[PDB]
Amino acid sequence: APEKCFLQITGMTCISCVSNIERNLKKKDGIVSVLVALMSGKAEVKFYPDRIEPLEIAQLVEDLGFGASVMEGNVELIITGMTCASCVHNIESRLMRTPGILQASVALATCKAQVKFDPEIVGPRDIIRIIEGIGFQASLAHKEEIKQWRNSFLFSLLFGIPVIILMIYMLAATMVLDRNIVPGLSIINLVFFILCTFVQTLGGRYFYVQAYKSLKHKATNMDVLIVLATTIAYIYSVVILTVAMVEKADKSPETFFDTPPMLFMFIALGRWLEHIAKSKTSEALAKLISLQATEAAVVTFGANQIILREEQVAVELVQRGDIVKVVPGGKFPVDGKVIEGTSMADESLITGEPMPVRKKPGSMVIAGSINAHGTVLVEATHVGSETTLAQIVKLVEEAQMSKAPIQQLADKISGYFVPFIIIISVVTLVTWIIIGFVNFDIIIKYFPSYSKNISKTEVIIRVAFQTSITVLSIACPCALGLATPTAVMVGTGVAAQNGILIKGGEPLEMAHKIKAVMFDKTGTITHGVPKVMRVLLLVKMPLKRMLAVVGTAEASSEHPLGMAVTKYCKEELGTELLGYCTDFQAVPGCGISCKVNNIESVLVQHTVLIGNREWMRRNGLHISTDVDEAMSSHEMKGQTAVLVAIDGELCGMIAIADTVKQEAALAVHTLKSMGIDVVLITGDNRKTAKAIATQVGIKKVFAEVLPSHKVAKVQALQSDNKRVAMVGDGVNDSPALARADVGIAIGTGTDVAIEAADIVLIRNDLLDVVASIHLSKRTVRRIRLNFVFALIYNLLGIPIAAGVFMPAGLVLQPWMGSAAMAASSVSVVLSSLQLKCYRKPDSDRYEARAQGHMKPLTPSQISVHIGMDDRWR
Ligand code: ALF
Ligand SMILES: [Mg+2]
Repeated sequence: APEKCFLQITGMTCISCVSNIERNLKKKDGIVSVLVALMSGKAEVKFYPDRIEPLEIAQLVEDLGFGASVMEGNVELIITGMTCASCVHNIESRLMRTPGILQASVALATCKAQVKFDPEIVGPRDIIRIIEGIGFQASLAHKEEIKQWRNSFLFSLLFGIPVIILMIYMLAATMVLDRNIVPGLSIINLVFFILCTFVQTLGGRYFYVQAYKSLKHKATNMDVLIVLATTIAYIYSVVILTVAMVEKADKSPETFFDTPPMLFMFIALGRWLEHIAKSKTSEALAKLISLQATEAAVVTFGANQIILREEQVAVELVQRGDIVKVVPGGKFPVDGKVIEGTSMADESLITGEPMPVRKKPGSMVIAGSINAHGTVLVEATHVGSETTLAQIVKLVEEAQMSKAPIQQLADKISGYFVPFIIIISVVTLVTWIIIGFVNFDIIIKYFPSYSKNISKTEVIIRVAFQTSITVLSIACPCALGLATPTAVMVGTGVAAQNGILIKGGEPLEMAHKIKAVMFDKTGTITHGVPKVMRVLLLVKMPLKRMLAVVGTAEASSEHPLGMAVTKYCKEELGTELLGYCTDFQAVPGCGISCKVNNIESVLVQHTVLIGNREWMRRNGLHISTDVDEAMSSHEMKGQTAVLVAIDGELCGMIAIADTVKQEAALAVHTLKSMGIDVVLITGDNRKTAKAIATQVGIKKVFAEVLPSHKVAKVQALQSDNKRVAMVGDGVNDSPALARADVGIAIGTGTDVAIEAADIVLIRNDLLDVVASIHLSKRTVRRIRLNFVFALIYNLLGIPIAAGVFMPAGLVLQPWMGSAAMAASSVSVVLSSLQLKCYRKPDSDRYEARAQGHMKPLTPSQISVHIGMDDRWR
């Protein structure tokens, strides 16, 4: 009992592996008990130290074929009625008195209690029972960004449309508007000042805080650009108005109060649209939590002659060492060993396939599995976080948190732009000061400011500052923000129209970078439902008659292969109605015997035996060499096969297997032609995976891959610097989908897989994945083009604003500033909208492009990898 040791085990891929390890270790003398988990690869062994040593245990585990290495409970409760300190003190004293409890404290302010103890000796149930006996009850314990950007945009609009309208009205012709309340100001100037001040105070607040955050990050983005430009323009306008007032100037100076409202308007709109597009809801965690069983039926004493009472207890409160009865159709509450129970379990959560798995005494079960075929009793071994489903939840959380935001190309452009605009503005200022100082005739000729009585130096300085600030205002791109959001929304709409649901804007901008794609085998590449592939005849009755007789015999069978056979027979036959007279008898996993005396019904449209080789061997029916070879070939192909005999005579054989999707081969070929790697990762048997890869022409095959191993492969491929797209439709694929750079979920897949994936194929056609790439390409290029439209119109303005074309007679006009934004925004919006004309490439185009290049692959060329370390053949 004492000196229990901890071990780390690697190379283990099956629950049967865990059962074998536990059985072998317990068989050896000295070892008292052994515990191990599947995905965690952690084990705990209790043994007598004086008989065996941890090194011997590690050597024994290694001999089993799994690498072994030697390496080195808190409960929170709320208790009602904790209104007195005496009760808390008494509870604490009673807790310390009981053995196995290390510490226990209770807070009177919030009635919360924390207890630290050894799980092997004490559990939450004991503490709860003690508290109840004492006399008290105890029980165990982005939109903001959108809202703020929307508020900024709305304020900027409300207080910027009026000023823009006033500017347009002035541009069209207005005498009263130029009238001066005081010698310096004018009505228009005062209204502009008030409106710009209101917009800056209200609309720009979030701009200012975001810019401050960006500077704290040692980076300059669009927010910093807008804040700098608008603040400079507003400060200069206020300063010139103030000096005009002080000097009682006859004419009010030109002001740039127009610019800040305009830029705030459009940039806030762009940011708001970007945040709307980026928003997504991930509920995979909620679905996984829903998978786990809510409660368990704890059984006191044992399953042996003494069975005193049963209780219903929350799975959270369940502790190791308690026998729990799971009824048919009920979820397995905790991982454990089956005792005195035999049934079937669905392990699609881990292994991923729908084939039921037998459970017998000495076997192991996984939490969250669906039981059937009868009741079972389970002795718990892992509970709570230690459960496999909890480990999958942890992996999904880690994958989701690992993902980092992708920097917007707008921010990257602004990072260069801000120094560029600063440099050009300073250059314009200094060169104009120099020109004014050296000659001063150019200033007289090209500006009326010389008419002012101020000194020449003041004239040149004011002209240089005005020109520099005009250049600064013109340089700012108003449509920069909208370029990416508009294209992202249009691409998402196009994808939705074409049958692809894209959550967020990241997949559209990332799919083009994909160079490696991993495909799940079941569902994703092949239809999940098993289907009959080939029927052979082993005195010479028609095949259809035998098929009808089997379907009548197999009508009541609940085996998935049974329903597959029955549906195949019904499809082959008229299947107007099944025979009324039929007697059925089934032995679990052995064979089925039926009596059918309604062959007349089949003819209008006397015994049946369905079994495997073992059934024939025990019944005494010999197996011919040719049929044996055929069955061996079918087993090599990985497809299941069963035999039908009538009146004790072998009659026929039926084979059932999954059917590869029609477009799987074409999709794989297209991906390979485009230069993208294709990998088949699955949890099924190696033979079936190899056969499916041969059919779909995938060179790299991974078999018996646990959910954690899929994430490990994703991480390795990403560490190779490649971008990975994971296509899955099961729970085991959800952590890989979350971790993968791109996650594609088949429309018919599980809810968790759909939630985790960023792209969902509503049409459940594999070729859409290729389209999901092509469309993404058509998007990204467009975005780049939009950015050109966002800058070119403003950029061409900069030479004019700086006076480059002034001697030619071209000078900046007030209408040019507004025209630049109008043209840029219109061009960006129209370019983004043009993506709606995108047409999905036809499947016929794919087939023609691969009409001759496509070729079947030999089975030998394909290499199958079993597990992460590939220890097994
Ligand atoms: F359907 Al799988 F791994 F084979 F998710
Ligand atoms: Mg699947």
